[PDB]
Amino acid sequence: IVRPVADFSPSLWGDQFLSFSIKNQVAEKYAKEIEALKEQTRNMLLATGMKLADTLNLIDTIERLGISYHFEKEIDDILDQIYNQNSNCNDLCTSALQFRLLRQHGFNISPEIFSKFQDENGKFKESLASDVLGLLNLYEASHVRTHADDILEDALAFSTIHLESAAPHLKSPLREQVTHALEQCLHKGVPRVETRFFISSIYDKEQSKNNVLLRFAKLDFNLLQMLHKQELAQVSRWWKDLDFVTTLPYARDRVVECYFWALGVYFEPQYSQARVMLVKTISMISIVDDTFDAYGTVKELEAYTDAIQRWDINEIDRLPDYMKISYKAILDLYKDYEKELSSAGRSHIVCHAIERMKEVVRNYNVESTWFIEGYTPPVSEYLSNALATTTYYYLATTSYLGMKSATEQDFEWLSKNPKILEASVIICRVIDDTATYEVEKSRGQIATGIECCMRDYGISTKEAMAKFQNMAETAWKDINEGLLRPTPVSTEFLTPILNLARIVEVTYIHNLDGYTHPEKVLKPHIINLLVDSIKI
Repeated sequence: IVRPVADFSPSLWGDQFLSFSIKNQVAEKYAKEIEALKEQTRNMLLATGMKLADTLNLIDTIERLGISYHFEKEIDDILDQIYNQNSNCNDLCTSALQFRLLRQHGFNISPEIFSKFQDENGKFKESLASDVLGLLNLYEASHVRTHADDILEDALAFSTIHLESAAPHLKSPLREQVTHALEQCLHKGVPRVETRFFISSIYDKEQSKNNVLLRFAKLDFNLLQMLHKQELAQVSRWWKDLDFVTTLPYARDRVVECYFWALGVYFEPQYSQARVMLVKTISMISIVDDTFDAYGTVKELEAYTDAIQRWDINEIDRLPDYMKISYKAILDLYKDYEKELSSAGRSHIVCHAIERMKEVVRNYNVESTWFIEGYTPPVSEYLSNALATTTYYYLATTSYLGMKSATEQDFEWLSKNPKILEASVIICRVIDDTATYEVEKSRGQIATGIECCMRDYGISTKEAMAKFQNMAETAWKDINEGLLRPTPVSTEFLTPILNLARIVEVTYIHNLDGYTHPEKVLKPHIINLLVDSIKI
């Protein structure tokens, strides 16, 4: 058997993450001061007799600074009051901020709040074009709409064209904020990534900044970063000890990039165990992917798929030596999960992740069959197979394992493929398909998404990519609707699914595959979140 030649770039990080020794004197000093600053900030939130505009701005600033996870109760109480008082008598800036903050927190505020800013045709009044702070907040709001919000159909186009026009003459750091916003909206960004930018590039440079909030945000970011580096060091040692870098050299070595994905799903300290479990799964399923895509023969892949369905160490002998390596590591990993969840009495929930893993591998094997046979399915059949091979049903299920408050009922809801999950999966599928079309096309893949779409509808590549872009827009509207109260499960279990969709948008920005090619997209983010501290 002549296997194909290896083409993936090596890990660009070497061993720089493998050892991190926390300085306990500094961590304890930071924690002590943060406790003091946390209370000052709580009192700012609970202050009586604030005007609406000032209250919304305080909440928005605390959220962008990345410290709102300390004040979930206080912020919820305030927005719930604002929602029920239903105030509709403010300028564009305050109205658009009100709309976005309420919708992001699940309060279904009516979009009729914008009618006073439009003419008889439902088009925004052009006289608003000189109000830059109003336009910026309208721009950010336009990204949180559902299918019931067609009154906002024009908001993105209107605000974009006039912010573009105004930007070159704005003072700093407003100019940098507007420019950044036009490249990456707040609602679809990765929270730690957006926070790092706002703290260092914008708030640190505002003349009017609150010194208490800024010091709090810097110390908190840097203290959480120490924990993230300990976790990554622990995961790096785990990866090193497995040594797939030398025994399975055909596969991508990307454990740092996998950790960035897990950090995007949740960053808070209470999800430390969940992050470490999630990153080990992403790493391991990535090995399996490479095995199907660029090494194993048709016959070997059939054996691998059947052995996964049986999930039994007795099956290893049916497999080639190199496949024995990964099969045993997979079975071991889930045994580790069961043991790790044992003192909390939650060992039994591991089977949910295992069943989603079997589904991914079955569909990998179908994808391989289609390739060898030269089959181009209709779009409906393509999607019935290819949605699972995003791995996103599996990752969402895995993200719940280390969450102590997740119950059997939560897994039951997820297992039925609810709408919000189906939407996040669709976004991953169609964005990856648009980004990777030309590459896979040169490698002879006749069953690529854009290809199936062109043959099915009988349209051009350009038209097919546009149809896929519409599918993604429909899916974002479905995610936004899925966050609205009453929710079918706690909001705690919805945010990971939203954050999986945000990771798609950030990774394939400017239409390029960032995970296989971390140099352009992901490398700057990894440096800013895991190498460089914020200077105080």
